[PDB]
Amino acid sequence: RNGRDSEAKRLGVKRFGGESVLAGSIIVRQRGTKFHAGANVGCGRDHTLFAKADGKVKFEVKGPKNRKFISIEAE
Amino acid sequence: WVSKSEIKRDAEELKRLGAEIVDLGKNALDKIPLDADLRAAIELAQRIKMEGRRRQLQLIGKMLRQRDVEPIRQALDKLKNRHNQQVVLFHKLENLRDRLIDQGDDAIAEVLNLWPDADRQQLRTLIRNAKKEKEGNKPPKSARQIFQYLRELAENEG
RNA sequence: UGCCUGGCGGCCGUAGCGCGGUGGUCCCACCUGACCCCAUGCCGAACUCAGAAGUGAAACGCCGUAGCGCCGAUGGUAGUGUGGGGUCUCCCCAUGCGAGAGUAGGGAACUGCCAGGCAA
RNA sequence: CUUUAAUGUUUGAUGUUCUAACGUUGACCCGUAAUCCGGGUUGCGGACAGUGUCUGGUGGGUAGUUUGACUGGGGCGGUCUCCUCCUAAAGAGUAACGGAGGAGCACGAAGGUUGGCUAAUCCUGGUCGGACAUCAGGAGGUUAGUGCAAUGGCAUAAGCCAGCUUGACUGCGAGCGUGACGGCGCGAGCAGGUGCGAAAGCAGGUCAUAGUGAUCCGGUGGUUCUGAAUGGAAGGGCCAUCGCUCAACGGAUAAAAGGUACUCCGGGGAUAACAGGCUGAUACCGCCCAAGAGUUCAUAUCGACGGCGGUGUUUGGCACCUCGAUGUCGGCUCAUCACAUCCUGGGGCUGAAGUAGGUCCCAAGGGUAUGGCUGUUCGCCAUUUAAAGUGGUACGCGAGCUG
RNA sequence: GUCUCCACCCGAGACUCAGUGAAAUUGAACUCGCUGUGAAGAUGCAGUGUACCCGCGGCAAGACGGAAAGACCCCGUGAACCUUUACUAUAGCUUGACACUGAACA
RNA sequence: UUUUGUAUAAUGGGUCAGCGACUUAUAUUCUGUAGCAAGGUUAACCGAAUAGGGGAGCCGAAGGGAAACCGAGUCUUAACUGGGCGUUAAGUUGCAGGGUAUAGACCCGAAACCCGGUGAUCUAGCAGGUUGAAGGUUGGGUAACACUAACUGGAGGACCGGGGGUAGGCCAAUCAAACCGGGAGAUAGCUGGUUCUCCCCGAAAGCUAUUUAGGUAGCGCCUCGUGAAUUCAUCUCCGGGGGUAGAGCACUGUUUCGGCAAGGGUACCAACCCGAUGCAAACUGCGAAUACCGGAGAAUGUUAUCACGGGAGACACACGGCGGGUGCUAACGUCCGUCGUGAAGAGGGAAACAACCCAGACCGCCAGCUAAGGUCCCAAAGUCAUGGUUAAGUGGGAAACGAUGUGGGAAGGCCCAGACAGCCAGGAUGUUGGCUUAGAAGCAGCCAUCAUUUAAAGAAAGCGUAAUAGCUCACUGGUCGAGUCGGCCUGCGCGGAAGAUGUAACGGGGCUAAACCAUGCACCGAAGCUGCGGCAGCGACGCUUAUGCGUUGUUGGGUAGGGGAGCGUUCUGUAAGCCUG
Repeated sequence: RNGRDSEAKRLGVKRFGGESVLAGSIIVRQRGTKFHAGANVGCGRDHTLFAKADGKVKFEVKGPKNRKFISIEAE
Repeated sequence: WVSKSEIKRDAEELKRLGAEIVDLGKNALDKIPLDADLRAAIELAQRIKMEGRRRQLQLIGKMLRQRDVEPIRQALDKLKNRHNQQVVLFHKLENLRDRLIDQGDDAIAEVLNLWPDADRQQLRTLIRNAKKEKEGNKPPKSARQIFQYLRELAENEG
C-alpha cells in the first residue's frame, strides 16, 4: 500500500561562508526558516534566501531565541 | 476510500456516453435534454475531427462528471431500445425468410402460426418460385416477395 | 570626573529568576475631568487630550543574598578515520580527533554614544 | 402579402383500364434432321419485377488489426502523477511489490497596506454549568492557532482584530539553484500607471513545500503580418484566453476483446517440471535443566517448562552448469558401507529367586520371508522363524533389464 | 486341462522398410582407483594408493554416450487459427429517391 | 561464445585444399592535404575532344524576425541601466579518410504475406448412411389437379464414425493448406562469424525517459584534436553549517513500578498526568569522529583541471569490508551509499579454490635484496636459542554442561597450647511417645527437636529388621603427625564430537616437541626492488631547427573502445627497362 516517494526538493545550504558570491545567488534552500536573513540578504515568498549584493557570506547568532542569521559583507 | 480502478471505469463510461451522444443525430440531440453549453460543445466536437475531436469528447466527459447523467442515460436507453426492437424485427423477418427458403412446409407452419391470415397457397407458391430461382441462378425476386409479404403480415398484426 | 535618570546598539541566560534594603533630588507611574482630539465588536478596560495636587502601593534602576536556572574547565569514558589481529552477528592493538552529563570554578552582568538633577 | 377561388399552366400521391417498353426456363414458325442462340406472330403480368448511383441498419459469413509495463516459478493479487516524515549511512542526492499518510481543492477573500491584540496546559468563585459551554483573577509564554494529512519555521509573530483597496496589473528582468534536456523555482533592478501609508517601505498572490497535462490541432478578439496579375475577399502566421482521470499522467493510433495442450519460427536455467552444493524458521534423533511421578526415593522407566549437540529424510530462499534435452514415479539382478544392532556373541544394572526379562557398552563376522491392500516411495493386517532394522549412493543403476 | 474365467507354448493371420562390407562419434590424448575442492558430482586440479606392453571372450560402474536449436514451460508492441454484443470495413439483405419506366382517366 | 565470473559434467568444431563475409550509389557533418582567395566553381552541351569553349547554375563575403519590414545592426514593448540574435576570424573547389540517413547495406540463420500458374495417374475427392426438396409409385380426394398416408431414386454438400477441392488428415505418406518465377536476398529489440602485424592511450554495467525494461535518445565515463588559467589533487592553517555515532528525555510516542486517579460498572477496569526505568529508522533541551565545499600556503603529480568538435563502448555487474532496508541480525536471497578485486592483471603464499594475504609483468641475463608465507623432509631454509604450557594426536573442528588431568594468581578457616587422615575403643539408656496407640521405638511422617553420669553420646544421618535387634556416623580418649578442605581467574586438555565408494575435520611422512604463548638472530621466499645490457611513447635542456641525439627524468598489465605506425598478394604506368632454357 505504501511506497509513494516524492522527488527531493533539493533542500540544503547552497552557498557557505567565506566565499564570494554575486547578487541574486541562492544561499540556502530550506522549507522553513532555519536560517533568517540579515544585512544585504533577502527572503522570498517560499523562504528562499538570496544575496542583494556581491560579497562574502557570514553566519551569526542573534535574537532572544538564539536564531542563526545570514549576512553578506562587501569583501 | 474510492478505488482508482472504479474512478477510471466511471470515466470510461462517461467518455463512452459522450461519444454516443456525439454520434447521435440532430433529432436524437433535440429529444435528449442537453443544456445549451453542452449542446454547443457537442456541435463543435462534431464539426472538428482528428485528436481535437477526442479531446473535445474528453472535455464533454469531464463536464458530465459534475453534471447529472440520469436523464441522458434514460433517453439513450429508450432510443437504443426502439432501435433494437426494429433490428430484432428485421432479423426475425430475415430468419423466417431463410427458413422458408431452406426447409419449406416446416417454416410455412411457423409462418401460419405467427400470422393466421397468411395465405398458405401463396406462401407455397413463393417458396417454390424461390427454389426454382436458386436452382436456375435467377434473381431472388421470390425471396424479396416473401420478405415483403412477411413485412405486410407483421404490419397488419401490429 | 563620580552618585544617578531617559533613549539608542553589542554581547544577548556567568548576562536570567526567588528574598531583603534603597529612590522621588532629575526622570517614570498612578491620578482629577474627558463635554470638546481620539476609543471600545459595551466601557477613558487599552490608547489619547490640560494638569500635577500627592505619593512611590505596583512597575521600574542599584546593592547583597548562591537559593535555583546557566556557563564551565582538567582527566576519564562512549564514539570515530586509517592498517592489522582475534575464541570475528563482537572486541583489541598503534595512531589522529573526540564526546554528553557531572566535576574545580564563575555567576547578582559588562560595555560605546547622546540628552538631564546633584556634587565637581 | 395571413385568411378567398370559377377560370388558363406545372408536376407529386392514391384508385381503375390498356400495352407500346420490359419479363416470358408460355406456345408456334425459320437458320435448324439444332433441348443453345438469334429473326417474326400470339397469350399472360406490366410500368410492376429488375437494372446503375446515393440513402438507412443488419453486419466474423468475409478482410486488416489489437488486447501495455512491474511481480520470491507461473497464474492471481497489487502499482503507473504530485507532496510531507524515516528508511536514506549528519554536503547534496539515494532504490526496494518498505513503513505512515495527504493531494488532481479553495480563497475577489482567507490577498496587499496601514494601526493594534495575543491560547492552552490547571486551579480558584459563581443559576442551569458538573471533569470540561460563558464570566473575573492567578503559575503560564506558544506546547493554542498557523483552512487541508504531514514537515519546518511563525513572538519582530507568518497567529488574531480594524479603515481603504485589487500589485492576483502591464513588457521585462542581470544573476542564481535545479535538473541530460524539455522545463521548473527564486530573483535585485528597469519603463508605465495604480492600492496603503506623513515615510523610510510593501503589494509581480495565499507563511512555504502537493491542487497538476508539454507538443500538434479547434473556438473566441485583435493584428492588412502575409494575401500567390491588380483591389479585395478567402486561406495561412503572431499574440491572450478557453479546450485533455492523453490517471499507461515525458503524453507511439481520434479508433481494438479470448485463448490455440490444433501450433510454427528465434531466444530463455535472465526462467521452469526433476536432480548436487550454499543455506536451517520448521521437523527428526540424542543430551542438560528435569518440577515431580514411579510404596517413598530425580534418573529400573518416564521426566512438566526451557536450554544444548548430529541429520538434512517434508514444509523455507538463489538457481552457481545443465530448454545445441536432467526421459519421472513402480518393479527385477547387484548391492558395498555405519552401527543410532532385528536378532546372532561377550557383557553392567533392578522393583533380575530361573525362562522371562526392561534398560545400557562393545561387537557388522552372519544373515534379516510368504500372502490381501496401491502403477505407487510409503502405510495396515495374517502365518513361521533368530529376525523379517534403518539409512545414503543422481528420492542408484531404462550407456544392467522391465513401461 | 475338452470346457468354462482366463493365462502360457508349438505353427499362421492382423500390422511391423538394418544393410553398406555401414553406422551413430570424433578438438587432441601416453584416456587408473579413492579423499577435498573446483561455474559446486574430476580419466586431466592438491594429497594418497595401485598398475609389465598389447591382443582375444564376457560384465557394465563411469566418459553429465549418440538419435529430436525440448516432445515440459515461458518470452516476441513475431506469424497463422478459429470466437465475438473488441476497433476499422466488406459479400448478401432489405428503405426510399433519381433514368431505363409508360398512355388514358376520377 | 553467452554469462561479472569457465577445461570445468553451460554452447560449438574430424582433418586437409579451395570458396567468404563493412564494398558501391545518392545527400549531409567533421579531420589531413593542394590551388584560388572575397572569389571559387562548373553541370548538361559543343568539343580532331582526360585539352579548350561553355558563368546556365551552386556557396559565403551581413544578418534579425514567421512575415511585412529594417539593416551593422534587427526582434516583444511607447523604449529602456534592458534582454534575444548579428560585426570586430575567409569562403570555395578536388582528393583521401572518420560518421550520419536511404538503397540488400558487414554476412548467415526463420515462420509468415501477395501475385500467375504446375494442379488430382500417389493421396483427399464419384466410399456409405443420414438430414434431405426435386422424379416416379401405391393409397383419400378430385372428370382430372394441388395436398397429404406409406415405398423407391438422392439432390444436396454436408452432416457422420492449390488462397481451392476433397486424423499438422490429403492434393511428392509431418499440408485447417505443396511447389514453382517474382515483390523478396521480405522483416526479425534474436543465434553465430567478421581473416595480417607493431606502438600509445584505454572505461562501464551508473542517473533521466521510454506501449519501456536483454533495446534505445541525452547525461555519467573512455579515446583523438583545438584553446585556456597555481587549472585541478593530497596535506597544513582558517569559515561555516548537520542531527549521524555517542549521550539524553526539553518535546512526540512506547513497557513497567506506586500514586493523582476523570470516566466506567465501591473489595473493581481506567483517561489527562507525576518521579524513575529501558527503547525509538519515522524524539533531540546536547552532540561528535568522518564528509561538503570556500580563502591562503611550501612541496610534489608529463595540466593529473576546465570548454568545444570527431569517434566509441557500455546502458544485466558478482564477491569481500564498511553502516543499513526486507528475509528468521541465514545464505553464494534481494535492494541501498562508499573502497578494493575481477569484469579490464598473471605473479608468490593459504595443498588445490574468481571474490582470502602480499604484490601491478617493456624485453633479456645461470646476480643479489625483499613483501605475505615458511626455515625436520617431501619442498628452500633453524631438527636455532631464551622462560613457560600440553600426556589428550589436544595441535589436526565444533557449543551450554560435569569434573582429584595439569602450572600459577588473590586469598579463608583450621594449624607442634601437635592441622587432615591413619592405627586401638565408646556412641550407653527413658525416647516400646503422647501422636494415625495397627509396631515405625530416629532410621516415611504431625512433633517437641528436651532431660542425670559426663574425656562422650542425639529424644537421631546411613546400612540394616514387619517394628525389635545388630553394623557405621554426629563427637569423644591412647600413638604418630605437620600440612588439609572448599569456590573463582584460570591458559593448555577430557565425554558430549556416532553414517554410509577406500584412511579423509594436520596434505602426507611423521612429530611428546618437529604442537602453542612472547622475543631475537639470520636464511628461504614474487615478474616487488636493486646489478648489467637492448627496444619504444613523453616534457625539456645542448646542438640538429624536417633528424641524430651529449642526454635528464618518466612511462611501456589490459578487455571493449579510440589514436598512431607498418608488412603480405592481384592488376595499371613506371616497364619496348631488369632477370630469365
